[PDB]
Amino acid sequence: MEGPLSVFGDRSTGETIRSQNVMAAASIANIVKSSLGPVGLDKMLVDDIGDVTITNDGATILKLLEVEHPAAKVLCELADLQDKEVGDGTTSVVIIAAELLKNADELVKQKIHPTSVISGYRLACKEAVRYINENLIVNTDELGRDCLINAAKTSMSSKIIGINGDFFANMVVDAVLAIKYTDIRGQPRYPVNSVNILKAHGRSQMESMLISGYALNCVVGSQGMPKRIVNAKIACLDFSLQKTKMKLGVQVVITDPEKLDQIRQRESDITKERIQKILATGANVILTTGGIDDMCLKYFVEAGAMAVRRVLKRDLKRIAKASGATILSTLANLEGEETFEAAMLGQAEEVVQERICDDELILIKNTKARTSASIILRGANDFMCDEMERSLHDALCVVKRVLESKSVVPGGGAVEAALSIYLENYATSMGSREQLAIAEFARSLLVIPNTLAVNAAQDSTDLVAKLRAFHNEAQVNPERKNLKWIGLDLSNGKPRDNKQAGVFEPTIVKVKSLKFATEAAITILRIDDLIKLH
Amino acid sequence: NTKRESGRKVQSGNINAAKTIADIIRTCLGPKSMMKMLLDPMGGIVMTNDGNAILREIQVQHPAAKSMIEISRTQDEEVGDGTTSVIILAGEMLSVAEHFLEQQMHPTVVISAYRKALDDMISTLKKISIPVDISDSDMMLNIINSSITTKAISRWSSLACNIALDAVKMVQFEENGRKEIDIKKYARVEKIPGGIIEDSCVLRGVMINKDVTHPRMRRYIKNPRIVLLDSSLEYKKGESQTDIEITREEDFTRILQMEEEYIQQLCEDIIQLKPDVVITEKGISDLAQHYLMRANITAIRRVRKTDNNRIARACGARIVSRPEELREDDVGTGAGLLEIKKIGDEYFTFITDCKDPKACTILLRGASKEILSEVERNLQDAMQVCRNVLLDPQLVPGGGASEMAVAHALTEKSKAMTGVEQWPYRAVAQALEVIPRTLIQNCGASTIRLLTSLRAKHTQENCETWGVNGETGTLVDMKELGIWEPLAVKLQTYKTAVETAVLLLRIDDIVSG
Amino acid sequence: MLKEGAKHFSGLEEAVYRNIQACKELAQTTRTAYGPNGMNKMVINHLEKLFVTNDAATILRELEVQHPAAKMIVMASHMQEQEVGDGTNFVLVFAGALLELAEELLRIGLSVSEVIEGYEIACRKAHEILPNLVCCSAKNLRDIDEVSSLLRTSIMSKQYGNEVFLAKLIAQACVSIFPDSGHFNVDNIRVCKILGSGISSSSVLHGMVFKKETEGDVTSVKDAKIAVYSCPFDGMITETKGTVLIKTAEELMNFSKGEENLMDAQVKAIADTGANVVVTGGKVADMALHYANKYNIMLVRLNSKWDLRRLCKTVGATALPRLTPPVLEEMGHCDSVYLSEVGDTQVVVFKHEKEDGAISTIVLRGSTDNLMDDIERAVDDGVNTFKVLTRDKRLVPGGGATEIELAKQITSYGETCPGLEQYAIKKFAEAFEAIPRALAENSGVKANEVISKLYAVHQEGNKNVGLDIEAEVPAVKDMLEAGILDTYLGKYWAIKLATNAAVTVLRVDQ
Repeated sequence: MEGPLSVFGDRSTGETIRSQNVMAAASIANIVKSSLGPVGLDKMLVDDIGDVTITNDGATILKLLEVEHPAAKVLCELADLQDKEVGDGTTSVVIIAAELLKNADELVKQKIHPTSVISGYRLACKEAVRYINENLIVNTDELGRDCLINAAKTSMSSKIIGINGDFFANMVVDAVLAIKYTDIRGQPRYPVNSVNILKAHGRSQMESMLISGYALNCVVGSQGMPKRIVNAKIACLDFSLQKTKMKLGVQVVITDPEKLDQIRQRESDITKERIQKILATGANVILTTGGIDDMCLKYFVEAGAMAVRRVLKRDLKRIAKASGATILSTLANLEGEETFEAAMLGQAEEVVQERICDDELILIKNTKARTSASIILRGANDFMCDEMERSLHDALCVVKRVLESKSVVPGGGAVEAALSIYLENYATSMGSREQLAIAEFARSLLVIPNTLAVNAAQDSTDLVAKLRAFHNEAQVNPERKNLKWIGLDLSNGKPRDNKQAGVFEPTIVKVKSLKFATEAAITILRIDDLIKLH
Repeated sequence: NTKRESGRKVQSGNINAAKTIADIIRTCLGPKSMMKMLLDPMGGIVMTNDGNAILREIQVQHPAAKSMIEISRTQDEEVGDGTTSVIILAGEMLSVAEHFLEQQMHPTVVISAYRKALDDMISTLKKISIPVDISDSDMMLNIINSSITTKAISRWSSLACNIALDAVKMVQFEENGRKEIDIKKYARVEKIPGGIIEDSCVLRGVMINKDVTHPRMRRYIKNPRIVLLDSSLEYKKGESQTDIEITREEDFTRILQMEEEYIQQLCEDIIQLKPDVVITEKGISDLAQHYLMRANITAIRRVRKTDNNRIARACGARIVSRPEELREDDVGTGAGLLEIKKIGDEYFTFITDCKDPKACTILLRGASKEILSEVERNLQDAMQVCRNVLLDPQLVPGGGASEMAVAHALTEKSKAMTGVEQWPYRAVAQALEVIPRTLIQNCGASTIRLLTSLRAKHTQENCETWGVNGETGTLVDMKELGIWEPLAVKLQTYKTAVETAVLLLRIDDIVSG
Repeated sequence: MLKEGAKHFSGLEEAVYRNIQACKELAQTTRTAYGPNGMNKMVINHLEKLFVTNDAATILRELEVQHPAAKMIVMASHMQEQEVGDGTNFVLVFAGALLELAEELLRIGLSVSEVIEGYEIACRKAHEILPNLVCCSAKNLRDIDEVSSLLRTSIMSKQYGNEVFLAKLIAQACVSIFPDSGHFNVDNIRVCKILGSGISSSSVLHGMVFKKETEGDVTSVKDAKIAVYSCPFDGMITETKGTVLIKTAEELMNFSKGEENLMDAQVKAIADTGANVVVTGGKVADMALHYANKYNIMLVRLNSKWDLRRLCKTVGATALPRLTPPVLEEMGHCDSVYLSEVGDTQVVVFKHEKEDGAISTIVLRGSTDNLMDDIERAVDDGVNTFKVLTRDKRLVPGGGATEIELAKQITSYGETCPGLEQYAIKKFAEAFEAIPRALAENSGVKANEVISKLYAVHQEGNKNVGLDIEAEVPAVKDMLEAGILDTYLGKYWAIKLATNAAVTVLRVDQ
């Protein structure tokens, strides 16, 4: 350690403590450099002495770390602000600011007024956001050469399961439209996590299947109870019918087990009577949740008890709200004493039970009061289905966000390339001291495509070669130009001139990342009166 | 905390940790095993042929030695054998390939070369994988004896051959239209006290040792129907509520004997309604078992709810509360045998079940208390074969010659797939041949010249079909030596070694918070 | 060592490591010394004088070592340089990385004799396929372009930036005039630096070029007999004597009168004996001068040690200072004696032309001698590159494209044989690889980007690297089909002599 240790609070009073925190901040930033992007390296990090974890998510890393420097501290604070926004873009704000807090003390020292370098940072931030709104050169996912299909296919090509993603392109286009759950502004996009996605292992690997209406994963191979009757009305049952232990009415003090025996013969009868009054009301397909014993299952299958048991609750809450059903309008008992009412039923045009991949699933075709869709996949094995699940969700999230912001930008350091340049071109127009506020800011953008290239083993020098070769001086216009380009694909770390890929992040995740990365260098400046305490 | 370690020093520190582990275990491998001797820090000698017992007792270093145990416990959980084999592969690739590729500085193309190496492995593996008959025990006896003969103990290997080859064929999935590999809960090994190997009967089914221990309880019923609550058992298990005296020692004794008396009153319905097996997943006292002798009914205690479903579907037990008031009974037979044998005062109930979802635990007998465990060790290597022959009737020959055959198949595709990929892709091919070179190093010859004669053997006449002996160091037919390599081990250990070598390559920073 | 005896400088560590480590460090400066160079090597000497150069033969003679393995190989690099021209940069860098690969076989446990015989089988098989990699020949040595096509690689092996103007200019200064049928001057090609008229104004002057200023009038005939003398003429100054400053000035006048009539008769006796030109390695006397103008005899004011010895060789004269009236024992040979203004300097030009006895001398004009004495080093190996002693030089791919052409063959040949010599044949193909890996690191990219392509192109002969962008990113540069050539003979010895040195230095442990 440099600086005096006789004084308290680790105070070194000047250029040494300004040289201290540039070391303390860069070492934090150097961690994210290894883990930057999809090609970023996984770090094994011990928690106490024996507990470890393997991460390349920078916000998860900073949750593990315990700060001992303010340069360690404020980088953890500003990155968690973007983390509660999305969780994405948290990697970029950490690496850039380490160079920024080297550059800020040199120039805020040099005041005519000290915030001019900071306002030069904010003017550089606002110069970005204007041209951020001017970006349609790279990253359109609201359309393509064909549709959102062209966006999704390159997004499903960015998430590798082989060469596939062609049939998988149509799933991502449907997912914002199959869901109708109310977002802000009533947008035609809708959240992609409400989609009922089902697996079906062992068929053509390329194959994927779309189902009009929601698709319920119901069990086959254990139950043989009546479920194949075609209806248009479903009933959703948060219910359980056991034979073993369902009713208690005698204490353990009475010396007569005969009193405990005679009430048992009444609880076994009401489970069979319960499904009769439900089917007498008008239902012909009912959907029962689990919660019964392992001894009570085997009696319902071979003898006959009409239900569809142990259905997934994650689908059943979606379908009952999709079909017009209620699961809570008659729950005052969990036994077979009440009858069934007509307001609990769901509505569809038909309910057909199609057996496919040797699996009889209950397909709710065209749910009523909101018409939806679901997707069941076709892999060749279990793990091959397990790979394409993670291949979907990132393409589900990135396309949903580009539909929100009409102007959308490239991802990674691709958009930062013109921001490294044409802000410095903008900086010279401002003239005086505030020029290097913008220029050192735009200089610090360059390391983000560079360190991701080293993680992709592309090593940063063809990356600064191509991106400067694109940017036209006579045509500083991006529009869709064949005279300058700004795009770059990150999964190879080499610029593939693309605008349909899933590696180009929208406006919204980037403009806030420019805020907190700017703010973090401002955050270290906010001291008055550096002192010690006894 | 605040901690950052610069790159090359950690990845090289991963090499120094893993390779030194890979040193003695490579020489502890196979019938040319050495012994890894741990001196105790409090004094005392421990040497085995298993470094996992050695490493987990001693101070494990941080950088790469922690991950090798983690890949070993997965390797030990599935098949058991091959934990010695996984750790020597990844560290050898970590040593040989990485250090000059560190100088050319690319992590990524090395990781992609692992993906190229794993796929080239499978293609040449299936072509030499030889089908043996799963319908013939002697075709399976030849390979199950090869896994036991890694030791010098071969007297009761044939006793391990008899029991395991038919039990794991009965151990299947819950999907029940499917074979391959058994699951550890559904195939267990426990020792049965006393006994002789001339009485070690081949058990395929599940044994229940929480059953009869006294001859008044259930005697030779082909369908031992396990009986849960609600007509022959009731819910009252409490107290007749005598007064609470805080200043007496005899108060706390009376409240417990009054608790047992209502358990006596529960089993009064067991006399009148006549089960044959009653169950209690909370466990009953031994004094509750004496009144079940008056009922002539066995008890089942200290068990769980999931143990009773998997046996009753297997042994054909009907889930009833009365046998005179039935409850839509289960299957009537799934059992091939009902046999109860006694050792001392301990009856051990066996029931042999046929193609069933049972939680199997087999019968094994030795001659003595220590040699009961020697039979138990032999059935452990037996079940790795029986799952593999259930998994893959095809399997390769080899004594490490297959490891050369994978290594030469990469080298041909190294020269065929020309480009930037080949230099990590050929370097990891060099790492494979060192291991059988070390096995014939203990055999003792010019093992480097034999390593040339390994490679000249491969592409010319036989890859590893005519292979190499790993107890003589001579190029022999591995089909005619009778020593075979398990194909699942050829699958699994190669899949685990490439994943660990990726993760140790990606790391260059460790923290402690 | 356990005892008082056994004085030795090698052993178990030192022979395995430190002998190769010493050969590593000498080859460490020659990583970029052949082919395209960005590398430069400043040296202060045993003379302690600042020079930068890229010829290792200038560097390695400045280098000293006590390692005999490191000491021996630079003699074999001279043996290639005595035989052919450039490629003496290659002999050290090829054998240096060759021996580093031999350490790795000694890491495994291979016997040294297995490593010894391993490269020997590889040395023979490569020399078999090497004349099958002959792609051209110098079909017309009288052509300027075919001569300049060979020379661009060797000048590039000193500097890439001057490869094209000099290769023309050397052919313009006519190494082309030799039929090479046993015809090659080794000292009548001797490069003559003329200071001034900067380096692109370097010129051509056939026959013997003397920088020294021509004093007096021109020779009476161009067919003159050439008298080459060590110091015939003197110049007088003295100081205080045993008794200080002698007793009179009369004998100073008396010694001065006979001194003029002495040098009067010296120019007279040369004029009588038939020689019409005198060469003075000493200074010019004034009294000798004004009789030499009337006698119409050309005079050189001063000459160095190298000026007389070329004249005693080419003309055939005898160099001795004449304190006597000189007679002709010198036998003038050149039939054409000219005066030329080269670099605006009075330059003595001697000239004769024969079939296998011609003279054609390189002259250079540059504004800095310390630049131009390194430019002539690009010329020095380039002229000796013409000495293949054949017209058709069996031209192979230049630049180093033959190395990857060879390395495909050798590791294929190394795979087919059995043995523990089997591995060193495969390591021998790796020894071709190390030089373009070291050159591409001066080009500006990594080696694995480059060396992947040159193996993947095919048996082509053309594909290589220069120092351009085509060298960097695609790693494809036409170092065969763009005026870049090498000969068979320079490639044949440099592989041979690097092999015999490295096999020799590997056996020793003392």
